[PDB]
Amino acid sequence: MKLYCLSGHPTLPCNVLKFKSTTIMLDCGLDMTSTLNFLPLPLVQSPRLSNLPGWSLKDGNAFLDKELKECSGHVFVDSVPEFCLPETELIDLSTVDVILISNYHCMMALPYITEHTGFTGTVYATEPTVQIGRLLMEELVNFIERVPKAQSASLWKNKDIQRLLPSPLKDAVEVSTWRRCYTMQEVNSALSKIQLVGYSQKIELFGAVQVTPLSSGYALGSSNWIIQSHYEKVSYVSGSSLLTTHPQPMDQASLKNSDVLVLTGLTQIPTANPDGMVGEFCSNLALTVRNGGNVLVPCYPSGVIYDLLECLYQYIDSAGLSSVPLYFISPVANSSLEFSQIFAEWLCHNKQSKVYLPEPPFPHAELIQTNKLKHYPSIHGDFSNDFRQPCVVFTGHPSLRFGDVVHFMELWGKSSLNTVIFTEPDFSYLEALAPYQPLAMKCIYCPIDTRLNFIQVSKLLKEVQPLHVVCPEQYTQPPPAQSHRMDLMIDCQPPAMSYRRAEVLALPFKRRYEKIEIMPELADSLVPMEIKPGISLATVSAVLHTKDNKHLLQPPKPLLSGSIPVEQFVQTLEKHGFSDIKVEDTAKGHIVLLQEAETLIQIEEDSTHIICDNDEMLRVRLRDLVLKFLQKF
Amino acid sequence: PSKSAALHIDLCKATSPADALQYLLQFARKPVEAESVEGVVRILLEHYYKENDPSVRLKIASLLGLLSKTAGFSPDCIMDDAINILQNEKSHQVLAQLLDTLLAIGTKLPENQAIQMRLVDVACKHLTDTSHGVRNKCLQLLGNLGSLEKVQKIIGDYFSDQDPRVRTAAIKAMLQLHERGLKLHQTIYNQACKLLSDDYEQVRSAAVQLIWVVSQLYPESIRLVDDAFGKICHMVSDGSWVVRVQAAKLLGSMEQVSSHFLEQTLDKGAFVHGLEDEMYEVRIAAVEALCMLAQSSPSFAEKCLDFLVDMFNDEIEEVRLQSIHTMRKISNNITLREDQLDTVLAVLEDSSRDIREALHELLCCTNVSTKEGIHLALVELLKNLTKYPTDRDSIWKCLKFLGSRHPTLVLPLVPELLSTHPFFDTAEPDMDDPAYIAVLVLIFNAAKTCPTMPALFSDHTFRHYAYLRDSLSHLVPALRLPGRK
Amino acid sequence: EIRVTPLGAGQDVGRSCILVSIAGKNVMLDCGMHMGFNDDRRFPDFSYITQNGRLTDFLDCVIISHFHLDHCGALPYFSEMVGYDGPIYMTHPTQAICPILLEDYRKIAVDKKGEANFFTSQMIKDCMKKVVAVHLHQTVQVDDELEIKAYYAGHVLGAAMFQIKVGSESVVYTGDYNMTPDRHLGAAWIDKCRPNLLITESTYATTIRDSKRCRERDFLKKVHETVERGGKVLIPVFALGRAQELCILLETFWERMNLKVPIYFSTGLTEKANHYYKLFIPWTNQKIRKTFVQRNMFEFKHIKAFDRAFADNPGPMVVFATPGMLHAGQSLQIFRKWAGNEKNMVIMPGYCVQGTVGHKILSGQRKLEVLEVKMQVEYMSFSAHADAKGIMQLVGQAEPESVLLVHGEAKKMEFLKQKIEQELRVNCYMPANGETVTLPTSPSIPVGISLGLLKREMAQGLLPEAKKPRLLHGTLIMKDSNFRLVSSEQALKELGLAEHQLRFTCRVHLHDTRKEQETALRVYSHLKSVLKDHCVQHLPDGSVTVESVLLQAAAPSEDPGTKVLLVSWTYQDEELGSFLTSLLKKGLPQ
Ligand SMILES: [Zn+2]
Ligand SMILES: [Zn+2]
Repeated sequence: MKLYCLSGHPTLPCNVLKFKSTTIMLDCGLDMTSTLNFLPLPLVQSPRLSNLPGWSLKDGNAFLDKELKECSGHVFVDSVPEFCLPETELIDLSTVDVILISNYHCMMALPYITEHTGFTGTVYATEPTVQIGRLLMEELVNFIERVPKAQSASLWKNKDIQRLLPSPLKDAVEVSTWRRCYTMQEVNSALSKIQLVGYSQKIELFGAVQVTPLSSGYALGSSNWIIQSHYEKVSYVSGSSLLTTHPQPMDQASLKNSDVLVLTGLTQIPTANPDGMVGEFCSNLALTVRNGGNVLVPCYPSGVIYDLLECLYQYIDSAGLSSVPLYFISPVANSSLEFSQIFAEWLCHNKQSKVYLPEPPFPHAELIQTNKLKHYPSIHGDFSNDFRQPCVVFTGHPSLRFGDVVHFMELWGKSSLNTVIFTEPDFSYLEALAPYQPLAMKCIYCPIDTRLNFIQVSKLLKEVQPLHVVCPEQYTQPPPAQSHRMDLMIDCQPPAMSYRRAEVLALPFKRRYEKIEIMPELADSLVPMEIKPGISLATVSAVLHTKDNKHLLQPPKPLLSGSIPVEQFVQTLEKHGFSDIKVEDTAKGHIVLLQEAETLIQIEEDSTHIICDNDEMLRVRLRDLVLKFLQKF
Repeated sequence: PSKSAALHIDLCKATSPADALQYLLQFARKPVEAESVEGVVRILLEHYYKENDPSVRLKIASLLGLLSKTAGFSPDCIMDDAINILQNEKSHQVLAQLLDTLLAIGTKLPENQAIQMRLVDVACKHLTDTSHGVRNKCLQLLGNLGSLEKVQKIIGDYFSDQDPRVRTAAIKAMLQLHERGLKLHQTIYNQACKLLSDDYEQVRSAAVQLIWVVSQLYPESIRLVDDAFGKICHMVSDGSWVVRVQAAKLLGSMEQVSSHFLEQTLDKGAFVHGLEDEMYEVRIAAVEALCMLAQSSPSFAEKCLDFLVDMFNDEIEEVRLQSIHTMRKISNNITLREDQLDTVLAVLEDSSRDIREALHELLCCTNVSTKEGIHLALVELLKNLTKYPTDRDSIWKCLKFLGSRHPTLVLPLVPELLSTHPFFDTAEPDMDDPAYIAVLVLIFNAAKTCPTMPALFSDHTFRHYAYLRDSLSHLVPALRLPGRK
Repeated sequence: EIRVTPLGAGQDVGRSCILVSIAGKNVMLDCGMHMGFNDDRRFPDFSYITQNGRLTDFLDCVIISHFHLDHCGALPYFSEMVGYDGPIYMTHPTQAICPILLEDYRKIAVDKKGEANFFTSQMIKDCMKKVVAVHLHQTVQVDDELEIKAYYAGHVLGAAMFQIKVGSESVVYTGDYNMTPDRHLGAAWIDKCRPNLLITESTYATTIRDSKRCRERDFLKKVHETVERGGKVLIPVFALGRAQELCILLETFWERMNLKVPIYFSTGLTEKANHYYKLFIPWTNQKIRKTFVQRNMFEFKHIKAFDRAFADNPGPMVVFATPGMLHAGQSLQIFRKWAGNEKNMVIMPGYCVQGTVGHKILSGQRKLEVLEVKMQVEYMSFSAHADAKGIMQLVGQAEPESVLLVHGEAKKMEFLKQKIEQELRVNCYMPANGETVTLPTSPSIPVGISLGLLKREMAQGLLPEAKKPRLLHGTLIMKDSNFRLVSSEQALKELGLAEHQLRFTCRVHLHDTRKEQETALRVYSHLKSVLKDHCVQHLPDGSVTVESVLLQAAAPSEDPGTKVLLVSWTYQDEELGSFLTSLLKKGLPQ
């Protein structure tokens, strides 16, 4: 019953679980914060990025002038951005049997583990999760592909170079395990081994275990999983929004009567207020378009931008700003809005009741019959002859290192008239502006997070209280920013547990009570033999048919208990025909003698001892006589 | 040096889950030793072998197997691993570590006899665990360690064990035994034909392969390949799609079959259901199967012909491209009576550049026996030209090969295709119009063999032949015209 | 014990109602309308189960297969006056599409009879409120042991077969599945789950359908010949149904041939199809889950809009109007308007129900009130039901312990039974209208077990001592909340009556002239020789160990012709001790 922890980032987790015989590896998150350590990838070269001073160590021995280059007191390594994979060498991942996927945010690491290990098993996920995961995979591989960069940087990974590097480059874990991006073939192959599961589909694995999802509400298609036998249940929650959102609401019913409630995937910033925070979004967006000038929004193709669009649409009807247009620039844009439109039964119950009426669930359709939202695959085409200053532009990857976001982060990043609106968590705000400083572009950190914070985490834990709690130390230890306050933590009173990156934890509950099935002939060939009130007993003897990890019982030793009374023994011997039987007493037992069959029997406390002659019928008669004056176990 | 320093640091730190796991991970991730001293470091691995916390021991022996993968050590590491397996047999994790080390050592370099593949196999067979601890992986151990070219009984009685995972690994061991030869027996056919209905996934997708391999071994059961192929066709109708891919592909590995039962696949039913179910996997596997069994069977080919003309509206460019391929491979002594309209209107698409060039490759290798088919093909390809003035060289090649393949069918077309009015003078057409050039290159490629064709031209047509011969010598062939002798 | 009773669709089509009882749970499988005669006998007799009383106490949950009028037909009558405040479990697309379709049939009924007794709109909305929507492959617990489970079938949009689990007993109702894949619908898939009873449809079982391309090439060449003669192809087909497959088929033909014909579409449910297939692609085939980003395949650039005044147009005219059975009236307005004409063409879409015009023309007669037949007909069969090959596929893949054939007619009933008994050897039965088919199912009892018992069991079992009775043991305890089987010594330590170590001893009295040490050696040799495969050893102090049996040479007795040998054993080898005493009574060799 072993939890192997392979990911150190709190909300992009990977956890192998050796249960009965299964090796269920929950979630495959690809840590993209490592990509923040590099230079961006512009589709057309800028004079600013090309002409930057190369940093030199004070020793001067290494040829790291061409390796890493500095900008405004911050240095970055100049190559293709690397990706922080989990340990594929802690355990042999070909022995991983079934991979479970919670959401599309923890699916980006799937091609690495599924085509560079030997994993011959199957991966299970909900079909919204696989569709938006496919579109995000194509997004990432297209943006990393467009203008190729060769990994010419290698010497910064050795130990003495990296401890002689300055900050933030010291803050990097296992740079040797970082691997370049993945290609078309393992995109196609990684989405072939996947299978389509439904929300709380009672699905069995290998005849041994049961897995099932639940609604999470973190995103469209997000799932919280349960691995259970009939007598134990370990549940894995990764991302939930019990705050009012668009997808199907969180389930609180299959979480209870469980022992482990692993708290993967909480909020990035506990100190937030999403309704007022998107109010702040509408406020500064309105201010910037009112002064006259575009706004830049780094965004994923899916997720929270959908919610943003809704309120932004509404805010037009409150602002009288129908003149400014809305642009969505992404190579998966039309398919993203399509899959937003279609995956509708997985939304809320009242949103399902909106699907009852023939109306589009997501209101960006109403944005496109009003000619407000314009989606384009790329700048290479229809965007050139339709662009309108000022605008609201939604761009590529929010890490600010690859996509079309780098082009609009240049060009327009020269005047204080414009602003860029960072809205998505798990990417550091000041670190994203680090290659772009010095800079006059207005910046507002306005992050919208839907994941539950520590107050409702406490409510969840006091609602469906487990036997054990598993979480990283970032939930136990006070956060590095607001370390001065104790309040926003995990607040439970069992001893909670803490896992770091690449750690082994034994779950302290032992399997002891398993399950067996009986065919009815044996069930009818059993008798109850009630001896002590309330507590029945029965003798069972069979053979056990073994098949498909669900054991049966088919037809093809019970022992004795209870001290025998000597007086009743000699009385029933006298009444059965035996005669001239003499009894003498000792300190603790009795010696009884039958002259027939030359029999001497001694009785003591929890002890009987018969001694007979060469007889058979009297011997077995004494056997059935003494075994019927007691209780069988 | 470095290995000794790392061992000293690990012994000095001696933290249970902290120092050991991090030190082993750093040793693996940093660099390879690439020296014989790593074998001495294996002795250092023997130093930490006698310790608690078996996860650290599993990681250490995984590092030992990784070091064995570098071919630094040889028989000493094998003896040490055998001693560790015979001594440190403690639960599934250490069993996994020991068997992974044994698997690495067996395929490290030698793969030879004299206690290099026989003693290790005997130790693996003598150490079968009680529940999944080594079972699947000791079966693949005894797989990759072939004893002698004579041991199949232990695999044979393990076709009906408990775990389906162990069934799959026994299957993979049977695969790797066949890939080394070993002269497989006949009872494997019986154990395989009772293995189709395992009532669970991931075994049938390989049970079909076992049926294929023991069927193409030799066809002697009562007739053997017909019953096996009928079982495969029954497995085509399975609900799961991976087993359908495996069944279609592994029947596409077959090459011999009875003829009559092969026509029985389409009437009274495998290919009538084997196409229209799933994505390009099942369809491409089934049509590569019909490629090979139209190549092997000179008969039957009208049936695969009209079972390919229906599947033009599959809305997949890959399916269209590989469908053009799957009928261009089988275009030998096959004509198109009525099924030529769809295959010439299939060109009508917005760009389809690879599809279009594949279609031009198809049109130049096809055979047809009608005249109106030639008329419709020419007018449709000229409409293609007038809609896309981009690929005139490709159509010049395919029209050249179409004229060269069959000259006879286009003799009545020449009085109709070009202006040859009996009494009115035929005006000289535009020479630089690159559409009259295509019908000329058809005409003069079809004029090489038939003698009754020089009398049907006009004077401007001979001067056009003169310029086409002198300009495009790789398109029009040399003729015996009196104008150009 | 499981009981099943067809309140319709046994030897019939229409009014498809099944009541199943499993372990005291009453589940309603499907409810539709007879699609036929105008009397009171198109709605099922509800008094058969309750007469004058409530149905909530008897029936637990309500299951609907799909939105056909013989399967989503008689919903308002359960909900309002016969009354059912309980759940109506049915899928999302079927819940989207039944209300407008039964509203359309309300329009037909009030246009036909002018009757206010059929139903109203407030009450059908009341029926629609208390409906629980069911997803794709998905469990729903009804109260506390009754699981319901919905699997994709492919008959119409949102067409699913259902599965019901009570404890460990399962019943599978398959409404109108099609194993043959459709163009915008897929195939049927049920995981083999040892089902007890399979309620299967057998509409098409006399005939084996060919490939699909035979169906559309025949239909398309006949349509092409009809429009070549100037005939006007009027398809009497119903709503969504096979309507949009024939739409996309005709659209493909008219766009690849570029021939001009003013095709139209029926009123009422006109754009409802357009917004209903564009919100339920995940229930459709995998071709259009991937090929929908380009344009709307479900929006048609060649179809147009019909109304009452376009029926008199000459020229080519390929329009279809509801229903498929020719019983609504607007299609009957078209048919009666177009009765005396040889140049045009009507058709039938699929199967037909008794008493309607569709079956009446299927027989092949003339008069209809009389409307003499001047049209031409051809049995085109796009109506998506599985053939006998589909019966083979679904039954052999599910491999049930019993089947039940509904939704069909008698000749193929007997044919399909006799086929199923001759090949798969399963108890195939005839259901009819009203009788109760009873299957005594095998009960199942799950108990627990200790980890150590199975640990030593697998340790002994994987050792080469199999294929013989190993005779496992243990004891079973009643708490009436769980039924527990526990190993023996653990039962000793939990009931607290202690380990009762047993010493059964007996003196073998041997009457022979051999010495007592030689007698003990003879006993050891005899027990080693007779007891094959027994651990028979001789102790250094003159004793013999046979497993857990100890034989000692005791002191001599007062009889010189009698020698005493103590034999001691425990109860775990009681049979071994009895056999040893029997053999030593039989006598040592001398
Ligand atoms: Zn139906
Ligand atoms: Zn029906």
